[PDB]
Amino acid sequence: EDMPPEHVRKIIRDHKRVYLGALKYMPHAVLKLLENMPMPWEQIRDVPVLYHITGAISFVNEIPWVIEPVYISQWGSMWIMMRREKRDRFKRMRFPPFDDEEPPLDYADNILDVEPLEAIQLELDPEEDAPVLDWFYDHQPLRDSRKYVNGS
Amino acid sequence: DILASEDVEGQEAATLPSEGGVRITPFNLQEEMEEGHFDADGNYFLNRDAQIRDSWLDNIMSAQALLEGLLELLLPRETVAGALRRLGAQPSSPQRLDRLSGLADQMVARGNLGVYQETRERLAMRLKG
Amino acid sequence: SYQKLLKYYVLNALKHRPPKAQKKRYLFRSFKATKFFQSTKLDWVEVGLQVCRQGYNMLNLLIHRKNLNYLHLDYNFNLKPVKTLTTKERKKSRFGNAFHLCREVLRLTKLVVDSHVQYRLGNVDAFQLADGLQYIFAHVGQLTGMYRYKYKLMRQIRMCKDLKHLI
Amino acid sequence: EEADAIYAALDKRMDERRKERRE
Repeated sequence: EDMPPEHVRKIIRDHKRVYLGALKYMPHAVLKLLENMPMPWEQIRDVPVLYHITGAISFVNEIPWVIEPVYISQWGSMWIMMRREKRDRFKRMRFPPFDDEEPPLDYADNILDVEPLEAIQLELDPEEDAPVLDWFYDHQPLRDSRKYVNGS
Repeated sequence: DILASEDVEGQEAATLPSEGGVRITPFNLQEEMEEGHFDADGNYFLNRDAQIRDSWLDNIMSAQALLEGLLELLLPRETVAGALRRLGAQPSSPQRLDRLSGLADQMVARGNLGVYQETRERLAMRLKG
Repeated sequence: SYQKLLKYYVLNALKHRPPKAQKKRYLFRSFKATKFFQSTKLDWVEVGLQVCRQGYNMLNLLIHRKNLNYLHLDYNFNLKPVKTLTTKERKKSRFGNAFHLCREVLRLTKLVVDSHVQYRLGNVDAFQLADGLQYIFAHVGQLTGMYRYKYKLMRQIRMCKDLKHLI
Repeated sequence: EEADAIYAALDKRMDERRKERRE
């Protein structure tokens, strides 16, 4: 079974035939990282992670399954909200922000206890959008309901 | 036919590589004779063996003490990974979990692989032997 | 742009062939039976930073395997010499195009991850994050030098240019 | 010695997907 995050956090923080062979599958880890990027209406996303005993490589180990009409409806909601936001409001982000000589930022000291901002969500009026109001902005909606989705 | 290094009449030294950001040519025909060669009439031919073609290059604690610490941090009939699960279940004891992970890394780095699936009695017999 | 997008769709529809039957394939199920790997549950941004620092460590190990001392790789994945090279040192610096290709892939990945790291620190809005992620996948060819390393990659940029126009 | 045998067994398992067809 699984393992608490503090162990693998210590593994990545403090750190050779067994070590050298695990770096062969690095672009596969790049692909598994890039196919699971969070949607504009999500704030956080938890994923499982496989990792080596010494922190050689880290995978994401999950296929991003969505329900297709829900997915098209959510992106149409984002489309309407972003049109509304540009007709209302612009500073494009300065690219690569973190400089060349400084290491990438530690997660445990700077993001771990900082609460995130608000995401991009539509209003969803409670009279007409009543069949969709309880599940429209979850990560995997209706996952734990036996009546709509077959299981986990 | 080919020209030697004696048919140049006046090569000199190679003192400085650059100044002011401008690369200095070393005034000798050594590197041109390394890259290619000359004929009798002074034309230059270049060698063409650059297979890879390299598109960026063209334009530039004792182990017994570790065992005693693990026997301190293990209850009997339990593996090390199970002790990690129990201490990490914020965890209950972050400090002893951190200590157990540090002892595990210090035993992995000494060549002992697979220390996570190790029971208390087997580590006690390892310390005894 | 309409004609080129429709051309690529006609080519993908014409060159379609059914895949060959085979035994079903599972990599991480073979990785799990190996005792050298463990499993956990993490946040996406934390593993996104772990992946880019592991890629930096891998490229640094591939630099310092051949006892090279005169090259320097930045944390944002830029490789620069520290001095003016010689004849033999350029012969000892002959890596393939796959090295610089994986370098630019990790550079793209670090841009994509740090765009979220700048967001979860409260610096930019999600309305600005959605612009920033949209600029990266449109302008890979301008933000990275990855087009010099694979020429067929010129197909991948212009399509992302064409979808840039229509939308 | 054991770790390279483990990675070779995993590589042989990856090659088992096409082993009787490829050779």
